[PDB]
Amino acid sequence: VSLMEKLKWKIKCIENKFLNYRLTTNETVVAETEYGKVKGVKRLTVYDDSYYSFEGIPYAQPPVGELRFKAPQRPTPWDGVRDCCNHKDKSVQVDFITGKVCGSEDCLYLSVYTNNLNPETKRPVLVYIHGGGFIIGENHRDMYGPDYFIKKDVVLINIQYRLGALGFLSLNSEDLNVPGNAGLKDQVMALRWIKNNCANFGGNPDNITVFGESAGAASTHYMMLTEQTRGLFHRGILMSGNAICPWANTQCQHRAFTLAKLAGYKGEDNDKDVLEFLMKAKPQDLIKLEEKVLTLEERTNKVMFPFGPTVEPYQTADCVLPKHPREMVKTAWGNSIPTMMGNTSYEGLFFTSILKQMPLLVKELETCVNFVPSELADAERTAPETLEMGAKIKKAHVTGETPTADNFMDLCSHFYFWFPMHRLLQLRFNHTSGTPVYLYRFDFDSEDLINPYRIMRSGRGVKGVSHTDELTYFFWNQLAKRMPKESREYKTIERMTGIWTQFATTGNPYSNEIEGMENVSWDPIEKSDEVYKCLNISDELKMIDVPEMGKIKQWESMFEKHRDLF
Repeated sequence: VSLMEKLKWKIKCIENKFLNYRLTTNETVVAETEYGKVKGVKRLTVYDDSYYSFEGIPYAQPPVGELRFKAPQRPTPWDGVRDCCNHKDKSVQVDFITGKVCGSEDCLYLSVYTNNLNPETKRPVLVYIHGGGFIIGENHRDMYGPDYFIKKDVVLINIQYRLGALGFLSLNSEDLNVPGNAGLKDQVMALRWIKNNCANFGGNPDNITVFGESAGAASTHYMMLTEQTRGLFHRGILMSGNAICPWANTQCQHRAFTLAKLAGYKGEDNDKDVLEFLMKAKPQDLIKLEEKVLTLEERTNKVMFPFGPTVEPYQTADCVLPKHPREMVKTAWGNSIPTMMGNTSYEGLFFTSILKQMPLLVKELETCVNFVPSELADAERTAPETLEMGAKIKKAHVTGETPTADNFMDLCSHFYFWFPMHRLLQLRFNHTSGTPVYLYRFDFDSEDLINPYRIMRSGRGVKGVSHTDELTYFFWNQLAKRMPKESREYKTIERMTGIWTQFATTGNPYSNEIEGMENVSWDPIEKSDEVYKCLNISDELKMIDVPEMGKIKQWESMFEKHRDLF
């Protein structure tokens, strides 16, 4: 990231500190939790609203020393008042602006926000799980400020969970008790805390919605799949992702050795010795070196991250993913709660930054074999079957003689987001009670209000609605500002937080108290539907046939002779 954006960020970081101070009040309050009393503080927003804030609430033991790489443990209770008027540190990770490692192993916290601690009726509970490829992210308010949501009468909760190898190392040797998915197991224990405590904050424990974007969408889906959380929550929103996206899980059991070797380990490839090295290594050294773990073969086959959600190789008490995600959908308790899913209108427009450093990637579309789903393609991607599937992809996205960057970003929309959504819907239909699933398409483009991901994807002065562009209308961030109430941006904040809270409350996302939904008839998808219908959210709210459908079906045709893999 450029020197200019670095300094620009530095200055906004400085602005955010002083703004955060100014927006604080002397009104502190104490709430009960099953672990002891917590002290929160009332804060202001730039729209002259206010909300009670409890930050740094521990839902697990600090996962340090011998707890590193391990499943989380319930925290120790205290008798006194825990100071929750300040935020705790984020999971150890690379900062995308600076490039330096930041964070701490002591990161297992959640935050609780609400405009009214003593409501007259128990409120819908919304739980946000942040994205960031399972390698970055946080519940700090400079990125995920509850300021828009607290206009509504809900309880909003933002969690943290372990990222990268500290979150997702996985070892085969059953004796060592590092099966994997610790970071997902963090998510589970936070859910259980939320179930058992949200009542103390005005929250209704029988009406909980979990939602997340990107890796947070995949996480939300995982929380809907695992037996570990059955009956814990009641609605789910999958924003730009799910657990059968190709980036959303990986078999990373061999990659521990590589990371150790990168970090200075001398010795042999056996799990025990590898673990002992990794256990004593400095957490920043491990995280700094994660970028380098993936082989050129893996990157070629579109493996995106070295460490992430995985099929655990043996079953333990806290096991989260005992089979591949596609297999888990077939038995998922979450299949039978109200679900909402959706994507932006140009998801793949995110990849512009990466394309600029690697122009050669556009030549991949000449045959498109690298984008054939791994499970269908051969090792070298040279088999005649593979060229044939690759051709079906090429016909779907390449528009002229020679492939363009827009062709590429369009393909990525489907490779990473639309096609997995299609596979999940169809798979889910075969194993469900018949609870509704609703589809939305976020199609609102503005440069007047933005979020920090636009810095990452080099999205300055780029038209179209990229992956993460919708976060701007859900959460306050340190790049935001007060928008006039009549502005198209402010209206969309109302609409988005409105629909989300409407869906959280009733399991039905439609309301005629939302401006612009007067002629909206928002139907759920049926298994009989050849064509998906979605609410398309632009300046106007319009129900349409999913525009990506035709390409969606072209991708499906790759499985013509392999329907059982679909």
